[PDB]
Amino acid sequence: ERGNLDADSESFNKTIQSGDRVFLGEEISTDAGLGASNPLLTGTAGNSEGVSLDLSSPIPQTTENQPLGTYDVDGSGSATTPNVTLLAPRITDSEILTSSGGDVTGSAISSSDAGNLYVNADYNYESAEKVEVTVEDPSGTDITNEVLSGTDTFVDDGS
Amino acid sequence: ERGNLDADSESFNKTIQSGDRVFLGEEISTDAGLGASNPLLTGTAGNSEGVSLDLSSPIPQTTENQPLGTYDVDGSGSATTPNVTLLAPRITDSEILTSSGGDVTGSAISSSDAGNLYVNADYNYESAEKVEVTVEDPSGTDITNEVLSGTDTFVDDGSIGSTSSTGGGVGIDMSDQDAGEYTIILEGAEDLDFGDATETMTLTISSQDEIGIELDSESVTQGTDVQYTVTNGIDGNEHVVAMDLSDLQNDATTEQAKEVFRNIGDTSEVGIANSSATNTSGSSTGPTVETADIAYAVVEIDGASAVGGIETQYLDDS
Amino acid sequence: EVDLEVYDAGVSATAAVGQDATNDITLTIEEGGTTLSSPTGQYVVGSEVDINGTATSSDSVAIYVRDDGDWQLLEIGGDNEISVDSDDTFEEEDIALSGLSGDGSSILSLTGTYRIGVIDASDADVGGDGSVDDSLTTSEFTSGVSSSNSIRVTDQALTGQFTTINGQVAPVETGTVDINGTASGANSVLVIFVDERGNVNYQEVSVDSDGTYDEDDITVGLTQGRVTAHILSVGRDSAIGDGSLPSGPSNGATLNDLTGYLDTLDQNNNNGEQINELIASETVDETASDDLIVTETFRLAESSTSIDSIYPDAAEA
Ligand SMILES: *[C@@H]1O[C@H](CO)[C@@H](O)[C@H](O)[C@H]1O
Ligand SMILES: *[C@@H]1O[C@H](CO)[C@@H](O)[C@H](O)[C@H]1O
Ligand SMILES: *[C@@H]1O[C@H](CO)[C@@H](O)[C@H](O)[C@H]1O
Ligand SMILES: *[C@@H]1O[C@H](CO)[C@@H](O)[C@H](O)[C@H]1O
Ligand SMILES: *[C@@H]1O[C@H](CO)[C@@H](O)[C@H](O)[C@H]1O
Ligand SMILES: [Ca+2]
Ligand SMILES: [Ca+2]
Ligand SMILES: [Ca+2]
Ligand SMILES: [Ca+2]
Repeated sequence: ERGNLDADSESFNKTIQSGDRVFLGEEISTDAGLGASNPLLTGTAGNSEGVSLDLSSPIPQTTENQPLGTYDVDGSGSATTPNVTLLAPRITDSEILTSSGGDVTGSAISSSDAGNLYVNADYNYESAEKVEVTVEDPSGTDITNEVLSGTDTFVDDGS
Repeated sequence: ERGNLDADSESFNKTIQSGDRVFLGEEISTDAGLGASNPLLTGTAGNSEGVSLDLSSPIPQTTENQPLGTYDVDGSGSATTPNVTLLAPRITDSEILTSSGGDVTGSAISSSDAGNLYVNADYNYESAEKVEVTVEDPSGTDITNEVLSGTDTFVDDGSIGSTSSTGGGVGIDMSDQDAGEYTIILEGAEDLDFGDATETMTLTISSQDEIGIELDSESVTQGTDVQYTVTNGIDGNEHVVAMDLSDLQNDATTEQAKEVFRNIGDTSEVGIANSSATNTSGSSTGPTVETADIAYAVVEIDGASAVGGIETQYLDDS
Repeated sequence: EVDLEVYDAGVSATAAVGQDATNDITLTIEEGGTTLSSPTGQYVVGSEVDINGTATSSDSVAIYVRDDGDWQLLEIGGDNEISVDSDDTFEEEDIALSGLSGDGSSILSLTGTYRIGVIDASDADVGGDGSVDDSLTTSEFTSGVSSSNSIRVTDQALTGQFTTINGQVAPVETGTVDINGTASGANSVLVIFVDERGNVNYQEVSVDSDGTYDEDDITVGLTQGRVTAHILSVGRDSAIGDGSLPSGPSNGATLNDLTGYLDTLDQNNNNGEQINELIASETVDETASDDLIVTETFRLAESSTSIDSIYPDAAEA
């Protein structure tokens, strides 16, 4: 489900619906929603007007070819159609804390005190893709499944 | 046919029709469609308005003189006419894979394993020009017609990851050629071969090399976990790393045996097995510590190497 | 020497045979010395060996065996060919020469001096066949790019050793011994312990591909007393003794089949001496079999520990 990934417990959703925001770099599916009905869209106002957008191809990760804004079928025309609002992915904040409270990120903590560490983060793109955590040792080897503690690897936005 | 090149099996089409997109660098034909009816067009909105476009001349490959957008006959006027939407050529992705699956681009592959390689790519300009593949040896000589395997040299858009010649991709064979670095160049059929419209992938043909296992250390004490590395394997494939139960301490139970290997890094599964059954970390119905024969870790190598780990506890001091 | 000749621009293909070449370039060509590396000199019958060598100017090769006659092919692979890498090297490791259907395998399965050669697969066929021909004469093998080496296949050898602590064994309840040795040419080895009271135990050991075997932590669940251990390995025939045990199968008697015969010896009223005599007469001396055994004896005594001498760090014993 777009917007509410927890509705079906999915880690992602690429079935765009009329009016739902779309972030940079998304590989939009073309099997349902706007991905098949209107694969081509035109910008409406501001820097977006005139510029075109193709759902059949991945959206560029840079704004130099897809300016942020609202995209219509008629574009600058007065007609209002299924629209797409383009934004930028962003992680607002993130922290590592102890079960008793207190940010401990970047600091030095003893082995015994790291029993129940928590990682939290607030970001922008929860409506499309859940964020995922990977833990790496000093040598860079993935140790996520060895240090995971009773929870999944997906952090909900907020909280 | 514009938009659908497969309708007439053409490698290109330059007969523009009202409303169909046109990419940068196209040399539009002036014998039919908008090429003769409306050779001159004017921009409509955004940066396009005011700026003019001439179908009788090749469209510049840079946006500095032809801004992207919709072009009308009346331009910014309210009248809607035969329009042209200008975009930019772009290759979204490309890969080289094996018939059994698994990306092998840029990696080193033995001569025998290159029997049925496939090249696939997803791009932007399928509606105008099919992409084309050219294979070049380390000296740069074209060897496309010598390594081609039962398919044409045109890759259909989409169908990325396809491992069969039924739809999309191009099948090539590199078993005959010697070891070296071979360059695969994907480019437009006629004109769209600049910037994002072309790509140059590399492939490394090598001699058949054994699967190399390496340890970060040789002499370690008990309780000190050790990381091991598997190298020289086929990318996207599964190997088994095994430990003899004889080296395991006799007093160790099933649980100690089932945790000799860790689930660290690239390791996919850990357990114990005998000649008849296996007991994985997710079950206890398999062989016991005495019933089983060895401990094992199934690891899926990604890229050029895979990394796993071992806990040296409950092992003999030899 | 061989030359390439360029012709005048615009000339037709058929007509170009007449006019002289505008220019030409010459170069020399030399043959490739294909040869084998691994199989040479001594060899053990029934033992798996590696095959490797160089096959310059070749794509596939075949291996033939000769003894005062034609060269006979070995069915090493399904296509009877070995591919050659970009380095002009071919290799096919861990193949049983004596365990193949071809007549060359049978020739190599009997002790003696023979010849083994490698030939090009393209030159192997002599009738347009798409695969390697089964038999080639001396002239056909010599004419093509080929090489040969002298081989000498010998009988198997067996050796062993037990890890006795003091000539005796650990406590009778969990008496433990270890075995090691060389069993080149065999695939599996059997070990049997027989006490004076007619109780028998047995264990099967998988010998490593290099012919060396080493097993540790073997439990001897017998009664306290004198116990004799025998280590058994099947010869070339791969059948124990005559291959016809008095019980069970009468053909293809393997070690696993011999375990069935052993399972009946203990239930009989026989003693250790009678069991040893019967096993020696049946496994070895029956029909002069090629199977090889070694023997050892030890006392399964109870745990004991004592102090022998006490002295300062000086000259005392
Ligand atoms: C996006 O959400 C829709 C709605 O349930 C679902 O059908 C798709 O599978 C998912 O990707
Ligand atoms: C953009 O389109 C949505 C429906 O997709 C509409 O609700 C808005 O009013 C329009 O701006
Ligand atoms: C473009 O497509 C038209 C329509 O069939 C065809 O007539 C032209 O030859 C081709 O270039
Ligand atoms: C551009 O022109 C096409 C026809 O060529 C028309 O369908 C569109 O509505 C206009 O924007
Ligand atoms: C492997 O383990 C199974 C039990 O899981 C046992 O039945 C077999 O005899 C052994 O080889
Ligand atoms: Ca609009
Ligand atoms: Ca207009
Ligand atoms: Ca008999
Ligand atoms: Ca025998």
